[PDB]
Amino acid sequence: MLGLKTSIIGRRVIYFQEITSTNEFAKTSYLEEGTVIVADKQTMGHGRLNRKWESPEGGLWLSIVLSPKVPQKDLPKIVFLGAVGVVETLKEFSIDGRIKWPNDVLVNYKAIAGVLVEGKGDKIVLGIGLNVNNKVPNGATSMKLELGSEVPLLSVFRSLITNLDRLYLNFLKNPMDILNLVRDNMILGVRVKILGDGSFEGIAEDIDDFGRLIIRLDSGEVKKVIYGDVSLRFL
Amino acid sequence: MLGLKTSIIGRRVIYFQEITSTNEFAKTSYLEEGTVIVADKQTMGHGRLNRKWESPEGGLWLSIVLSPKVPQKDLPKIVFLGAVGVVETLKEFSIDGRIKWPNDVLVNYKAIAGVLVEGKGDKIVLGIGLNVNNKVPNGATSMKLELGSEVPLLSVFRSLITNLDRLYLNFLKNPMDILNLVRDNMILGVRVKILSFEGIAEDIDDFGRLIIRLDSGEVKKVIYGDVSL
Ligand SMILES: Nc1ncnc2c1ncn2[C@@H]1O[C@H](COP(=O)(O)OC(=O)CCCC[C@@H]2SC[C@@H]3NC(=O)N[C@@H]32)[C@@H](O)[C@H]1O
Ligand SMILES: Nc1ncnc2c1ncn2[C@@H]1O[C@H](COP(=O)(O)OC(=O)CCCC[C@@H]2SC[C@@H]3NC(=O)N[C@@H]32)[C@@H](O)[C@H]1O
Repeated sequence: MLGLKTSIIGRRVIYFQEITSTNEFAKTSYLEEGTVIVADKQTMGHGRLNRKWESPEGGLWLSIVLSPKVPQKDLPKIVFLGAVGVVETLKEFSIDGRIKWPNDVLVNYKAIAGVLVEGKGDKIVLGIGLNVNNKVPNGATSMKLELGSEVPLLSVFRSLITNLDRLYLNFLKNPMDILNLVRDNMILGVRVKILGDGSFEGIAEDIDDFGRLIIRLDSGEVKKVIYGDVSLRFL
Repeated sequence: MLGLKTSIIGRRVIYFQEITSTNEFAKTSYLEEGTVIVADKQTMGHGRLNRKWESPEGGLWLSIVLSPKVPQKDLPKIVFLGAVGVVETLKEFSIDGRIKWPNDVLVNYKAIAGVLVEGKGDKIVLGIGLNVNNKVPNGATSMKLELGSEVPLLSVFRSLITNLDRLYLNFLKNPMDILNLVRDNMILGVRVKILSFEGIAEDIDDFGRLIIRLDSGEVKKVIYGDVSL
């Protein structure tokens, strides 16, 4: 009855009034590629390293089952599909979302959405959390807070699913194409602190042909950052 | 993202752009009670006796998983829950639907919806097909044809699900109530043909059986079958 016209993402949608985590459900259950798992609220939503992701009613909490037939070295770019998808949807609603490498979307430097990809090969789960009309943690923001009015959640869902479907289809044909879109919508040219085994500061210059963040330290040394167990902070 | 506020029916909804049959999927898959299966279109939609139910885009084709711990004798009233639910939804949209025993809803004697209940031991599947904006077979009608304008399918879905949830919750407590709502909303006092024999459809009894008075004065009770008006 939703009348979705997408080719892959959204062929099937499983909705929950409440769930522990859409990513956990998606990873665990036997689901066809393109299946979208969405819930009004999550009781155990999570980000990277089991950090908690607040998921109250009013927001868009979903996961998408993917089985991308592309080289293993390209799988790390899946997170960008989610980030760009969110950015395109925000722009459709006249909200200036910008990417904080490699999985967050900010509006005026305040987090409005986060992406979490989990997947060991042939089954990849793309999780996306976007604050729409829900209350948010201090320092974060939402579409409602940005526009000054409630936003039809279903409309945001339709927009995002349509964008992701298109982005995914092109990714299957040309895995490298997404990098250009990320670059055009990413926060760059500013000082950042990279936190991992130790830490360093520098100018976030660009992302390379693999999606690695290129940082120029004051010494002139160039470091290529692989996203994994590393966080980025603005100075 | 649908923000459904129902208690049982609609706690979960599985949507398909296309499916063979929502009833078949519901029967062969393990689903929690209240799970709603809905699809834009069915390729093998069916009615009674494996009859085909046309299910093109534009209509509401769904199935609901139920597991009511009520007496076996009450299970035959589940079909009425679906029928009355449809009637209530139609009224919300200013349409007067009338039930044709035991599973059809008519508007000015033209079929606008059909109900199909199937019990699989570990669950009961309540299937409902309602013509909204889709093309319908000759002799049938739809909400669009009755109102003269496209009707938001999601609005109809929300309305029907809310009505069914309320009907079902009460049914679990007062199984008898549904019959009275059915009597108040079904086509009676008219001559019908049961398949055969003809007579006046007088009413439904405490078991939901159609009571027919033949011209001889004989009274027959129908448990199941097709009714031609
Ligand atoms: N609602 C919210 N809005 C903005 N920031 C939030 C937030 N809730 C938590 N945060 C902050 O963001 C951090 C998490 O950031 P990370 O970059 O690691 O992690 C993320 O940004 C990924 C979040 C992915 C969420 C979706 S919801 C659908 C699916 N089901 C799940 O269980 N997860 C996925 C936390 O440590 C908080 O400080
Ligand atoms: N779209 C339509 N609108 C009105 N009448 C139709 C119709 N499609 C077929 N018919 C006629 O209605 C008859 C079927 O009548 P019956 O009384 O036996 O059967 C019914 O009236 C029950 C139909 C139940 C349909 C739903 S769709 C969701 C779920 N998934 C399924 O596969 N089934 C359920 C056919 O023999 C046709 O003559």
